[PDB]
Amino acid sequence: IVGGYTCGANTVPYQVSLNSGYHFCGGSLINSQWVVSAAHCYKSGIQVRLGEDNINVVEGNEQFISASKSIVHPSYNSNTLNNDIMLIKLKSAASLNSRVASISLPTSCASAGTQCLISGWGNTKSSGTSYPDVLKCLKAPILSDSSCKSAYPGQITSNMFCAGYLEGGKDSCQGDSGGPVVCSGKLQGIVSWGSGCAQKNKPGVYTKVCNYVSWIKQTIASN
Ligand SMILES: [Ca+2]
Ligand SMILES: [Mg+2]
Repeated sequence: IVGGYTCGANTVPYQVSLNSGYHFCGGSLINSQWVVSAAHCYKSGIQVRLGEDNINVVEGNEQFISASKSIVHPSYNSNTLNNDIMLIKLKSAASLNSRVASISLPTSCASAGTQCLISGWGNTKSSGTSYPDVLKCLKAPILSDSSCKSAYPGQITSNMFCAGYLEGGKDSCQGDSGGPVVCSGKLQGIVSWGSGCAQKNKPGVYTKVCNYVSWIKQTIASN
């Protein structure tokens, strides 16, 4: 997250860190047994880490649970990143408490102008590399689809939306991939892609979760 702030320990209780010997993507807990992340974060051998703040220090509120199965969306296209979403089932149910909570799926899509909270342990520099050890947060609004499509001609589908600041300065970045975009208490997006980070006229692109609620509900109930 570039131009964001330190969230504070366990203030984003549904945020998860996917680890394969190191943190490589974020995710969101949707219930005690399931996590949603981005399909481009797919890897075999994932351990889901819940209740994390500093990912390099065991502070006492973590729960590390291995994944039993991963399901990438049936229509995920790695070349265009269309349908960039995946579900991960935990081998054991997480213990929900104040520090570990699930986030609600949306009943409708959010409007342009709605402010959301984006979080993650990704890069914090636009030009350079600095990976933080504690969770960073960013409040950003959903942008109109017209400004989103003008920034990326021929690359935005109805399963994506842009959020951020066209002036640049504030954005999600690599390492934040797969993490949550929560607006009005519902999980509306997943950090998917963008052009560099925090660049002028290059906002971040997010998977539009409201288009996948039936697939999510149906898939978790059958697995
Ligand atoms: Ca920790
Ligand atoms: Mg994240």
